[PDB]
Amino acid sequence: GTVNWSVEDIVKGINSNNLESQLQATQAARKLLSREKQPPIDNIIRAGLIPKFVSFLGKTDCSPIQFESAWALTNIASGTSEQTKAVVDGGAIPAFISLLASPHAHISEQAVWALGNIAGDGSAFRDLVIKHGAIDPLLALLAVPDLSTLACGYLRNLTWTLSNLCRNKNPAPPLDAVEQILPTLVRLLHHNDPEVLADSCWAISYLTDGPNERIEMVVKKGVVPQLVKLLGATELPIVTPALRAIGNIVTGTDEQTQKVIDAGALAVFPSLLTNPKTNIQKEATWTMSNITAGRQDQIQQVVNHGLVPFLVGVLSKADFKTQKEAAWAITNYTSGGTVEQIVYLVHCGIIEPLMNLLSAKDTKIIQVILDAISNIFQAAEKLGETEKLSIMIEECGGLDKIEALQRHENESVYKASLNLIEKYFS
Amino acid sequence: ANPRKRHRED
Amino acid sequence: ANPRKRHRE
Repeated sequence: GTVNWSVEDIVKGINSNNLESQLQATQAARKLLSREKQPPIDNIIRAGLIPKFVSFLGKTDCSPIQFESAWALTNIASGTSEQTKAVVDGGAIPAFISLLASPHAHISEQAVWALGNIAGDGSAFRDLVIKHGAIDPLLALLAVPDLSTLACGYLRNLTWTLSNLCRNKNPAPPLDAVEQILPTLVRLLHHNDPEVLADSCWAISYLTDGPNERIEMVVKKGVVPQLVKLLGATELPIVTPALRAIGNIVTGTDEQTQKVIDAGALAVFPSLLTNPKTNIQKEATWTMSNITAGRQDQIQQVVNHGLVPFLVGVLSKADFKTQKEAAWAITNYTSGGTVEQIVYLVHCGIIEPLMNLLSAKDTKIIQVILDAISNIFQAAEKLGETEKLSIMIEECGGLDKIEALQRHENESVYKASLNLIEKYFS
Repeated sequence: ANPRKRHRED
Repeated sequence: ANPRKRHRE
């Protein structure tokens, strides 16, 4: 029927003045574009078919050709930037926004999908979709008393497209667009579908990846407890964006960070800092490093929750990039912590895994670790216990590492190494 | 996991 | 507000 048409035949049918001939040719184009291996997107673009597809979007009296061209344009728009641009250049954005109000659910869903692809290209096309007025019709489709009455696949497509309207950072989405979208996002964050939840958290993670004012717009909508709950989900596609969102929020103020602590997030971190997926461990340790960069009462909550032994853990054994986040977590801890808090670090065994990491060739992690050691020695000076710590560093081979680092190509590796030796290893 | 664009095979 | 905070690397 419409399987395995040549492009030349598709053009012949679309160029006839017979709507039914154009419908069959358009469906055949859709089927070509739907195959997984190397769909002839450029061949379809080169044949001048995009203006015709866009024109078919407006044929209200023939909804099948609206659907077939919507699907075809969706798949062209799903390619490279140049391929998405060709769809935009053909006038597709307002035609797709007009289809959002279609009485045919499968047609409006396809328009939702298509706009998601166009917005997904980047901030310029994202903001152009916003300027054409897409947000109001999109949100109207979710203005129902109970989300559960909407078709699952429909709801997932709306959520995903909304997440693209929140994505990308230079520039971030318009402030008023984010405010318009947020209450619907909050509602989707409480839905029970795992895919809606994953994409909802992805959207929140994009919105919190910016300055503190962007974080605050999200935080004051009250989503932090729900994010913490999703942090404990069994589905890793939910935990990853939830954790990215939580970690983003703790890059903000101590007040915004405190709301993460208040919501009970630290109790999840024994699992996160031992999580088998290496990227979860990295994100969780980075998150921890920004919490230990906070106030002393926030460092105390890390201590209370038993998380210092888990930092000793990842410092002792983890992927290197996670180990460097753990080094940062320690140095931040030692910069803001009390004497008692810093002494507790030593009691948990931080010193030897810290010393072993001075074997690394990463120059910045060596600077990080030497800053931590200096801060710990400063805590030892206020107690008259500098030498008990020097023998501890010497007994685990740490002194041999600090002494060797005086011959390092960076000129503050040495200049911190020799000062440590000059002052504490006389 | 979070692709910017999605192709429709259906 | 807090200069000790680090963005993602």
